[PDB]
Amino acid sequence: TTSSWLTLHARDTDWHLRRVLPRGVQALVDLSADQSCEGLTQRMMKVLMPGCAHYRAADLFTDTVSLPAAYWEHVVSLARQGLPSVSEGWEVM
Amino acid sequence: LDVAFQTVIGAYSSPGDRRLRCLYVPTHVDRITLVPSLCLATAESGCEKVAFNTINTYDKGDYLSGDIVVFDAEQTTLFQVENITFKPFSPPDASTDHAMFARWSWGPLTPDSLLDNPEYWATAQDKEAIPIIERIVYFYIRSFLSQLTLEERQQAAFHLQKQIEWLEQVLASAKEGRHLWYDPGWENDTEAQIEHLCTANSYHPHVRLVQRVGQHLLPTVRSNGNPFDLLDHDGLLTEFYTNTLSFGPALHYARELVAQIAHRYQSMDILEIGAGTGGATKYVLATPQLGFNSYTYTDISTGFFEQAREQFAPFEDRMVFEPLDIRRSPAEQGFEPHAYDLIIASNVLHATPDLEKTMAHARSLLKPGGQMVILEITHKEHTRLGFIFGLFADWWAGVDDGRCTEPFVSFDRWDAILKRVGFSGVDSRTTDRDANLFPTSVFSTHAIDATVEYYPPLVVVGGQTPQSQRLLNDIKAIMPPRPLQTYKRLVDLLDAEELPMKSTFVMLTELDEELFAGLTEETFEATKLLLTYASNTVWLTENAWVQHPHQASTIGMLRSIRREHPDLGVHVLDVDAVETVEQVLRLEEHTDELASSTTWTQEPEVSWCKGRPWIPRLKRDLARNNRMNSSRRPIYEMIDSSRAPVALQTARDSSSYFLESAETWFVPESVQQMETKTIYVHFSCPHALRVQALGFFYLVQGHVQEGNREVPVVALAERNASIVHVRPDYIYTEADNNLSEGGGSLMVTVLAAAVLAETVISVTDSILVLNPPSICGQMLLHAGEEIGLQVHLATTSSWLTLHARDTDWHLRRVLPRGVQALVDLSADQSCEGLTQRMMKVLMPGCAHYRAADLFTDTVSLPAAYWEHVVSLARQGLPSVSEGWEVMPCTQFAAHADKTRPDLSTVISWPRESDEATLPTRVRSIDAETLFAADKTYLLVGLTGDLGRSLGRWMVQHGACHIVLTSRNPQVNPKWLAHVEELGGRVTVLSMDVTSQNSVEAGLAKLKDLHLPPVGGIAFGPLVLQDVMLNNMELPMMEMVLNPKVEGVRILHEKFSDPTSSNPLDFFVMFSSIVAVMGNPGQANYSAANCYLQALAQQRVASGLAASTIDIGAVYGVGFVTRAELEEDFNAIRFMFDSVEEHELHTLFAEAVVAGRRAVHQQEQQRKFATVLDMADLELTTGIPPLDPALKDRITFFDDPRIGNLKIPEY
Amino acid sequence: GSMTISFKIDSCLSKEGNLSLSAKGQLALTIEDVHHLPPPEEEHPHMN
Ligand SMILES: NC(=O)c1ccc[n+]([C@@H]2O[C@H](COP(=O)([O-])OP(=O)(O)OC[C@H]3O[C@@H](n4cnc5c(N)ncnc54)[C@H](OP(=O)(O)O)[C@@H]3O)[C@@H](O)[C@H]2O)c1
Repeated sequence: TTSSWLTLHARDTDWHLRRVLPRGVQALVDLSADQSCEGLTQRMMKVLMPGCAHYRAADLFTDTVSLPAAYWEHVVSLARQGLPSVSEGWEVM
Repeated sequence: LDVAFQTVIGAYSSPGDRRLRCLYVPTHVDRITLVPSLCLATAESGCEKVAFNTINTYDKGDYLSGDIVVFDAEQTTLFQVENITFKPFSPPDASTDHAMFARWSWGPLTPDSLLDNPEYWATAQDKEAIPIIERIVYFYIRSFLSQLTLEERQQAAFHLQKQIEWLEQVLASAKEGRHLWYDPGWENDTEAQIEHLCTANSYHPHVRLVQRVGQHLLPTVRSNGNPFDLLDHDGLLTEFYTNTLSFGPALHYARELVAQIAHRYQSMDILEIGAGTGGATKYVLATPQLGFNSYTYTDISTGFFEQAREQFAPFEDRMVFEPLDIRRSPAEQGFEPHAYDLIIASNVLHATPDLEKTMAHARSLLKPGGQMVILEITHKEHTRLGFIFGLFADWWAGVDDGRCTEPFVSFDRWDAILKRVGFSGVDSRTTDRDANLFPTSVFSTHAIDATVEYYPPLVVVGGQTPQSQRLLNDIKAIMPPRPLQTYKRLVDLLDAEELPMKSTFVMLTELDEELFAGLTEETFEATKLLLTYASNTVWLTENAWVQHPHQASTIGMLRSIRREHPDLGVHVLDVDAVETVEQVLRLEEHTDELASSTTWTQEPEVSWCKGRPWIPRLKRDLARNNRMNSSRRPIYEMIDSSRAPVALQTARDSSSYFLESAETWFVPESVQQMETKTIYVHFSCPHALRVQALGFFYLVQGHVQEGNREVPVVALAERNASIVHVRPDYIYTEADNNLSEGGGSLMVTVLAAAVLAETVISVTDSILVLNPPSICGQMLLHAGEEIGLQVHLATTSSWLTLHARDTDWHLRRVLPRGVQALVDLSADQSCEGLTQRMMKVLMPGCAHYRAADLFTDTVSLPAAYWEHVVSLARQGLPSVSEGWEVMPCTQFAAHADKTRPDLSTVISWPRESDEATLPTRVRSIDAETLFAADKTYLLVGLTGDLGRSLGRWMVQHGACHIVLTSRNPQVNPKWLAHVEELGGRVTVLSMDVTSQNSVEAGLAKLKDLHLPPVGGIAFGPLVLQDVMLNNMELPMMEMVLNPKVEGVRILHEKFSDPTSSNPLDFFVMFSSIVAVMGNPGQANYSAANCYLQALAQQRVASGLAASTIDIGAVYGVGFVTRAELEEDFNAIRFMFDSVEEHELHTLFAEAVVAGRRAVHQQEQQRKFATVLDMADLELTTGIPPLDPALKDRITFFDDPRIGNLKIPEY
Repeated sequence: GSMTISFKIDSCLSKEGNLSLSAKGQLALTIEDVHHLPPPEEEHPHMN
């Protein structure tokens, strides 16, 4: 996180990422909605395993669109593991 | 901000270390980042003083890379820097090279009396070369003799002998001279016979010149034409001198003799008379690292000098050009009399009829005792050299001497004349037992003078041991009439009632009980008394360096004494076997001799090995010097990629590709990486291919040695090298000829890429691959068919023939809508934009893979994998020929481009040494992993800054378990955490190596901590007492020795078992350069370090890994830094060069590599029996280029041991 | 809230010569209409 979580920071140096980032990672999933972290993400591709799989927020969240029951069953099961984490109207608008 | 940048240099280099050997200026800053609010707040606050941290991220030397973080007092970051790249103001040059590394070149105390190298014998073909031309003439040679001499008078009197100045008598007598060989029925047919020789080696130049001059000697026979210019511009006479295996071996022996002489006498003023074109100069001066203080290139004519200035530019700094007429006095010609240490007459004394006077001139220029090396004709043989020799225009000038030409002086008559003209006679000769070396047999002589005396009181100490008793009796019998005193033991000397204070001492004590084994018996006070009463002294040791480390401690103490008391002549004689005489008297009388202004040198430390005397000299070990400096600039060395691992490595910036040394330097980890097969690569893929998310591997093909079978195989290497070490899991061992040379590698590479594309995506029902290789397209279609994945092919050159810069609408029209993944294999980046447009038209969230995701230049398995790969390849092998895109590694490195990868290209690695011997870009010793993760590395006494830096470097290079030891191991636990972040568990042992109990307790605590077995030791405990021996006290001696001496003794006893399951990969004992040269006030320290050296040497001789590093002044870290002695050592820098923290790491790395290499060579039956064989173990370091201008300040400049390390003087 | 600016400091040592490139790069400004950097490392422990 650029805000347990590995409390990174945007504009962090590649050397610092090498120092802190685990070397066993094989894939990177950048869910940072703010694009400021993008550069950091690029640096991760330099420090992480070569050919490490990369997925940006656009690869998991998008504004354009133009299934096994086990899918939503597992989804709700996992959600039930952490529902109390927040209130009902956390970000309702 | 510029000061912040300077912080990067500071992290890179400490004050007084000189790690910043060139001016780096910031060239490329990857990312600065400034918080303007905070910077303005700090500026206006008035504090105007902010803290900073900085990492010297890259420090190899070619360009520094640093990350800076400047922050306020409250620790808020005002601004930071990331990968600011300081590049040299100008590219580094060899002048910027750090020459700290040096080796004990062990060479003879005198040149061999008979140069008899088998490699330089008259080979069988040569012993068939000359004898064949003999066969032509042997029939009536006894009758031809006189006639032949007449033919050889063609410069002086042949044109008069038979009225041959007339062209009729020319056509008669020239052909008659040729028939003096061709008469026995050969006649003109010999011309064909001559050609029959010229066709091959060992006879080409000589008999070819015979042909070329005999066919054109008619004008020369009448003394009209030029005897040798008859063939234009010396067509082969230079070739005859340089290449003939009869003339050539004499020149090889000349090089050997000059090498031995320059080794024994360093910084010689060398004058080569008769150099001419410089062939002899090339041969002799080509010796690697020979001690020439000044090379006076010389010939009777200046015309050759220009060529020399072109041929010998590397030596031009030391070389000067001046002409000399040996027929004339040299002083009249400007040469300073008796100002030359050595002269080399290269087959030119026969060109002067004043032979005796020319040799007298050579004496006039030589300093007393100077070395004259003569290559000249001797022991004439008529059947072998008549034709060409009998022609020249001044070779017959010398018949005035009495015999034919300037006589073929026999070595006996050479000796007679040479003695008459003021020399020592024929000291050395070349093996001339059979033939072919008589025209060029080389001789070595001294410029004799008052010279050696083969008076001051003599005192012998020792003689207790029966061998010592025998040697004492031999000394008594052989010593000339001199005042004599004798004492059984040095303690008895301390009990001596009266001793002469100008005594010359001969100490056999080291043969008996050593001083350093019994210093507690007042032997140290006795040594003080010996120094006080001694003006000269010689110690005798019985294989001190290899069998008696106490004797070596004595050697080191005396080595430092030679510096402390320069008026006190100190000599040490190390004998591998005392039973094997007559030389200790010689060395004692040498010590009595103090001719400082003459060539003869003191011989401060001699070693008797294999029945001969030898001496060590410190010569820059250009191998490891090049390895260290390659970290800073592109150092190239002639490496054989066929037998030495050579990797076609991409540049750091990926600018291009270059061959570099891929030597792993004997990493012992081949158990978890079980059965790592060695593949001698014939063909390989330049780019590494991703393999089922396991990583990137270079597809290689080549031989593997299985019972001497060169079994072809194909594997997935990780280095792209001529020789690879890869686990069997990544090897396809079948020797299928269908996977032809190069072609098979191409197909297997293509299928590796295709299987990667199919697997990393498989989940999808249809994918698109953009601009793949045609082979890649076919194999991708095959793989998709086999895996049931609908693969579409698009090409920007069936395939969907797209085009670069195509519109998104066109792509929507043509591109299939079922595609779920995109695989851009377009090596050319032009298609990149097109690819982006595809991401707009293809399915949203479509998986994307670029060429970089499947092909790369950096790397940093089920059998079913390669089985499927080869099966798919076999579906499309006939698509192309074997050599579709084969290019040699050299051509690829010269013309390849990382930004333009050429997929489906194959490098053809040369396999023959001649083909593979190439200029390879040297690799740093610590560029690769050097240590095993399953072993503990014990840095004894290395708990300070130096030891902690060494440990962090170790873990950076594979050491996952490190144990720092010290009686007071003050280390921050958070530092252990930091080194753990590097990937290694580091602990402090609190082990006092002085006590056996403490060492055992520490080693048991290692097991208590459950650490792996000790696989190496970095022994560097240190205690210093800067005091003179006369003012020193035995408690100080023990204080400095026991941490070193007793520590190494205890640890060796604990690890002296070569049959143990966990032998030490290395036993590096941190010696000081004073151990190699001494230092005033540190004889204690030098003796301790020499005990370390001898323990390492005898431990290697025992089959156990060990080595020593004779470190100079470590400025970045060590006692020099914590004690703030940087200024003090800088004041004496010319004496001790600075060793950086990371240069110290490099030195330790090379010492570890030397220990492992010594162990492996022991597996190759290297005995290391004597001191001559263990120069590689002791890495001499910290000696700067010795400037003669600072000869006064340098207290050891007069020591010949450092002779090769001296700078030009004029 | 961003501004990307390609910058080039061209230099000419003397009026006789042409204008050359002394430096180049990009600028990324995080801006507003009017702790932004990682905290420094822990004051690296032991340093001569
Ligand atoms: N001028 C040169 O040639 C030069 C320069 C630098 C280094 N070196 C070499 O590199 C090695 C390390 O040098 P350094 O600068 O780092 O010296 P250092 O700072 O003093 O480190 C050596 C430590 O080993 C400790 N030690 C461990 N076992 C000991 C014992 N049984 N008795 C006494 N002390 C013991 C010493 O005392 P503590 O336990 O209390 O720490 C000492 O602090 C040296 O051994 C030397 O061979 C040579």
